[PDB]
Amino acid sequence: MPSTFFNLTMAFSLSLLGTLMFRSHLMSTLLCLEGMVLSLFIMTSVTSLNSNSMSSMPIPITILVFAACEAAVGLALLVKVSNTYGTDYVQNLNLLQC
Amino acid sequence: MNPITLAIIYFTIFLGPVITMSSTNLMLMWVGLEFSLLAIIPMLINKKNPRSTEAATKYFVTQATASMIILLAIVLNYKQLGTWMFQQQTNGLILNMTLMALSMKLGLAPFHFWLPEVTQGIPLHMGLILLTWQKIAPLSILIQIYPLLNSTIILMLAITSIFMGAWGGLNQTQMRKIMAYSSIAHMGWMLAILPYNPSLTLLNLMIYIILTAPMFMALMLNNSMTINSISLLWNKTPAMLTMISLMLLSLGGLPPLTGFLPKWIIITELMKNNCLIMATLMAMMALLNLFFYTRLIYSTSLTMFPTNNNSKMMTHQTKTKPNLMFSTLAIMSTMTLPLAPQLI
Amino acid sequence: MNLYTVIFINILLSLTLILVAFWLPQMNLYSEKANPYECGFDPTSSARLPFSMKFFLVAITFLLFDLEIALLLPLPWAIQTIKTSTMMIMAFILVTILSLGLAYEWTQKGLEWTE
Amino acid sequence: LLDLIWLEKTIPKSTSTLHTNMTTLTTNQKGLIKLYFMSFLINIILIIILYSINL
Amino acid sequence: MNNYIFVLSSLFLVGCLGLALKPSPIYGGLGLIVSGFVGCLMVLGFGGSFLGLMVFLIYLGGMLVVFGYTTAMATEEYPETWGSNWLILGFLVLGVIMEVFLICVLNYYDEVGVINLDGLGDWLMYEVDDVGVMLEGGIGVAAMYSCATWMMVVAGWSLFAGIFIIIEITR
Amino acid sequence: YPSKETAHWKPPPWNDVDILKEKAVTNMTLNFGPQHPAAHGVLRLVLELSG
Amino acid sequence: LRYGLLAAILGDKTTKKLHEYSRVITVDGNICSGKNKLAKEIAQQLGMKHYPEAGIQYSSTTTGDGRPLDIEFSGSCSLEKFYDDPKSNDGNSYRLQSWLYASRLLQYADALEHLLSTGQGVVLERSIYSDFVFLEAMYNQGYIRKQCVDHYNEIKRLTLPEYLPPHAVIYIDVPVPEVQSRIQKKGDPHEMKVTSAYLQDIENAYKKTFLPKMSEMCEVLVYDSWEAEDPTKVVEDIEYLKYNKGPWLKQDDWTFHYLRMLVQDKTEVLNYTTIPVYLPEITIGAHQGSRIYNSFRELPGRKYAPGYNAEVGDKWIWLK
Amino acid sequence: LKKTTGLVGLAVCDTPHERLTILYTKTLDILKHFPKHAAYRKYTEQITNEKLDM
Amino acid sequence: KFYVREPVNAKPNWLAVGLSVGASVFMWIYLIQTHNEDVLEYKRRNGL
Ligand SMILES: CCCCCCCCCCCCO[C@@H]1O[C@H](CO)[C@@H](O[C@H]2O[C@H](CO)[C@@H](O)[C@H](O)[C@H]2O)[C@H](O)[C@H]1O
Ligand SMILES: CCCCCCCCCCCCO[C@@H]1O[C@H](CO)[C@@H](O[C@H]2O[C@H](CO)[C@@H](O)[C@H](O)[C@H]2O)[C@H](O)[C@H]1O
Repeated sequence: MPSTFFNLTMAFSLSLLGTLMFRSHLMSTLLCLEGMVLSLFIMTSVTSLNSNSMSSMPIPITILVFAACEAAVGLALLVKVSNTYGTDYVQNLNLLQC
Repeated sequence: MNPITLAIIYFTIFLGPVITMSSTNLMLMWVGLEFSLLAIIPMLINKKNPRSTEAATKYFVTQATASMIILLAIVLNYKQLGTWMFQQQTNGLILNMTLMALSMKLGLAPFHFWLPEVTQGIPLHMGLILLTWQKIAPLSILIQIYPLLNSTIILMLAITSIFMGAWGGLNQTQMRKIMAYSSIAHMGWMLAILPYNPSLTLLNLMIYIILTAPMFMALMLNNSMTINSISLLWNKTPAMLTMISLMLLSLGGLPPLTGFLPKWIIITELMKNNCLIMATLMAMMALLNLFFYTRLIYSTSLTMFPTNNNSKMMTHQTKTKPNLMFSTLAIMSTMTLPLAPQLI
Repeated sequence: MNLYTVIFINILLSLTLILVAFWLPQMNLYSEKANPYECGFDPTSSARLPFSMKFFLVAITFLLFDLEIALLLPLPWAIQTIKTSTMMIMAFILVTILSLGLAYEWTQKGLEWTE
Repeated sequence: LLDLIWLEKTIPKSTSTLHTNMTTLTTNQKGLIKLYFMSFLINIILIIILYSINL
Repeated sequence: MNNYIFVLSSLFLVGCLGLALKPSPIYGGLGLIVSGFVGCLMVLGFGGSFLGLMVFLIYLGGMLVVFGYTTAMATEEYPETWGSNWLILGFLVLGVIMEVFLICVLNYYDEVGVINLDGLGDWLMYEVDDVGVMLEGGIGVAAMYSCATWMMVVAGWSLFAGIFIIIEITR
Repeated sequence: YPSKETAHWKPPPWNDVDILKEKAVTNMTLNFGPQHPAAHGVLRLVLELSG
Repeated sequence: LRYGLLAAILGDKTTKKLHEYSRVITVDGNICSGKNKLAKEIAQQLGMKHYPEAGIQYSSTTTGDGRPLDIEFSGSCSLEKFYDDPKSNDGNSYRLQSWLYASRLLQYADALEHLLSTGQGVVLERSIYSDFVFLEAMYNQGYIRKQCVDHYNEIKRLTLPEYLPPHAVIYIDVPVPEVQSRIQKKGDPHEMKVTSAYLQDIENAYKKTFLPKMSEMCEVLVYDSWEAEDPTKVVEDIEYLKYNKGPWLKQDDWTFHYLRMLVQDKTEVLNYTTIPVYLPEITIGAHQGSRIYNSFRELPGRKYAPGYNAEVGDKWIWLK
Repeated sequence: LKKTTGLVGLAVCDTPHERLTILYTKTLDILKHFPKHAAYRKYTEQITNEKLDM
Repeated sequence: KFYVREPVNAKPNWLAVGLSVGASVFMWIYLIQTHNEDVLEYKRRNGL
């Protein structure tokens, strides 16, 4: 358990780091968010299985559901920005500077 | 939007925060946060203009990152204490990360660069929701964990945001961005007094909401969105100038107006707790707010700006837009100090 | 250990067939043979350019419906409950809400491909 | 020399200047999410460091 | 077998590292598929079953839709892989070696703590009901139909509202 | 308060609508033939496809 | 009840009322093209409502007493002064043009509101779509400044996109020599000073922009002078038009509802015409504007709101 | 009333007599502006008058 | 009579007015009864 939790926390940390520093494509940022979602779900799953707490196993599934809903919203926003600018580049998202 | 979408979307925006403040479980508070986040975005992107889409994307990315950080805090607290609520024994880093991520959600500095842009992009009638209704949930999450927060971190964020909002207000000509910066400053006060006595944090939240909503409806009246544009109310709608002046001054926080009561009471509590340096600095820097509100007052009410030929037809045509709630909130926000003891 | 063994055996079999296919045949590599294929004429443009997806809305809707599938997949164990009435009511509400969402999307032309 | 010049420069105008300098220093942001999230990252690191050193 | 779980977690870390480095979305999806598989395996090894399989299923579907979206919008004339960009390659190797060295450092400073490479695999499972029957994670999850109906209500509402929100965002 | 950078900044549009440089729609150009099972051998149908 | 989301839910659906002759026809032509006769006759034969061309007094005539107000309140722009001196250094020309554009916008909003409410059709004499011809002609002649052109185009960009275009346009083509002949015959002392160059610029703008632009979406018919008479022929053509082309086809109840909500509030309609772009021709000084406003807000019936003016003949105020 | 016309795209006209009278009269009007000697005028007027009479 | 567009608020909405006045009188009656009851209960619980 301890080593697994350490590596999983490091994985979430790396995915958060990847989200915080961009790299042009918004789709990649969405994927990094989705990876953090994966890591958090795994954390919860292993914690519950370790503790034999079967009343908290309803909660990782809720995590997945809500993360899926937000990911769908993100994809729709990607579609709209693409319709606006021709690409998904985050550079174009600079109008509101003024 | 068709009626059924309006019903469902507005109902979900209303539901999210209610779940957050009526949930005993951290995962359910997170569910409320996600409800608000998901449901607001379609209202933001309702216009479907290039600026609107970009504002919605900025909001989405920032809020999603904040929610994930909060969820990490929840999961680690679970790993530690086998429960879904923060306890006195909970690791300090978990609470630090929660405060940090809820700060990002709230828009507090130095995570504040996102709020001005989104507010500028989005229309006024949704700017009101963004700067009023969407703060209740995160601040509730903090208030439910107030005894465990970190005084150093909270005071640092609060003073940072006071300074940043005050400085940012000056430069901006846009009303939407000005109201965003005012939001930042008032939230700075709210969080400054949160760890010591959350009742006054809630008092400040109430008064700020009761002052911002009237101002946002005032802007909606003529869709004003710039200093120059609002300068034409002496011609388009003279009646409102008096209350607009009073309300801007109150938000600034002059004594006779209500706006004093939040700042004065918060300074009093901080002094009781021996927070003299931070209290002094915050009070001092809360005067740039009065400056960049007084500029607006000068532009609108005390001086008469040049008008256009075509405003004559605006004069000719009739108007039926100001609500009863405008008058109620405006008076009850700018003429209530003598009832202050009952408020606190 | 059995599942790992059999899956690794399958992997090794497939990879061995590939390696034999790549190291047994006699080869002759030249530019015209290697260049891409497009009905006997040269590519007017590379295939990496944007390719509009005319079913984007249905594609996203698939995500949410699959998560609904996830929410429903516990039913075989759920039915072994004592609160059968509660389980029935909850499952009925879930499926009816699924149906209403699909019906609204249909009536709103979500499933009609975008041109 | 004093009343119309030096006092105005020292007390009012110095303050006015400094605050204008600070607003023009802070407000003008290029408006790009990449840079904004880089700053958020620096906040992340700073909070971590403060927590660690203060123990 | 002693190093089974630790190896799986390290592979998960590497897949997440690649995703963070953010190659083209196609390689991002491939990396996340591998990471989802490894995470499902970790959950399976920790006594789970339904949860691991569910993550794998939902993630396969999600990456399918994501790939479809990438081919249409998130595309470039020359997509960049992990190895194409020399900085990405160098930092991939740097991250791998850095994690190795960090593992060693934590082991040395805390001989028993976050990591116990000596004594690894000795604490995977803590307790098991030897003679039980109803101990399968599917039961706990299905509890949403009886003891946690609030969870079901909120999640179902989330999906329902998602339908309308998505339609009106894409209008 | 204009500064070095803010000189090139311009006032925002009155209505939020912003005039944008046109995004030319570049349909892909497929070669449905000559050698296609449905081209009957000798047709270089230069299809211009969107999606 | 004010038309709102509530009424829309409970009924009042526009598609429930639309009919075959519920259209938005625009009669257009050069000056003295006989537009008014044809407009009235089309409206009468088709059973629709005719809207006279917007003048400098349109808002005053359509609001309050319905009596023409003073020019100081109604724009301070004089068509006669324009003709007498078109390059006057008091900027009357562009003031007149902007006022006329705003009044045409108001008339268009009213006609669209009428169509979407009663379901009846509307006939109009020129409109915001056709208005740019006069501005282009003034600019080409040299009466207005390039900044004024910029300003007008900006306002049109802000306003025009919101409203649906007319169903059909009916352009009467009459050559410039005969335009001058008709103007001489009409014998308006100030109108007789309009120059042939000005008339030809109006005609060029019409043909080379408006008709090509309108034919893209609306149904455009062109009648020469000899065909213009006998309006019954034009009514027949309108009757056997088939509108498969235009933004109108893709509307539905909810789009109509949002358009109705926009038009119903005349303030929102005219909001962007008052953008604070400081152009001297339209800009008014604080003192003059204040004087005009104080004078207006004490005219008989214009001090308080429509329903609360006790002087004109309103009562039950203490309860209203 | 005819339900359909065999030709595709050519839809049924409810008021055929009115439409025909209108079109034929319009043609006869536009013809007046041809020179009176025009062979086109003569022939087209004969044709149109015949069909209008029918 | 004076106005061309029929004044929106031409005659009072008797319904809205009657509701407002009735609510006001009901509120005053309820408040007075409540104040009397509160005084009586305060005396009852504090021995006059
Ligand atoms: C001990 C504590 C008490 C002392 C407190 C002192 C605080 C006083 C603050 C006064 C601020 C007034 O701010 C005032 O802004 C106006 C704007 O019109 C400036 O006005 C001036 O600015 C610049 C000169 O620098 C000129 O280009 C400009 O044309 C002119 O108007 C004044 O120079 C400044 O003084
Ligand atoms: C301890 C906190 C105390 C806070 C209290 C003091 C409040 C200070 C107010 C600062 C803002 C004053 O705002 C003041 O604006 C004027 C113009 O309006 C600026 O002055 C400006 O004038 C013109 C442009 O207008 C330029 O030629 C000049 O170079 C520029 O400086 C001042 O430099 C700025 O200081």
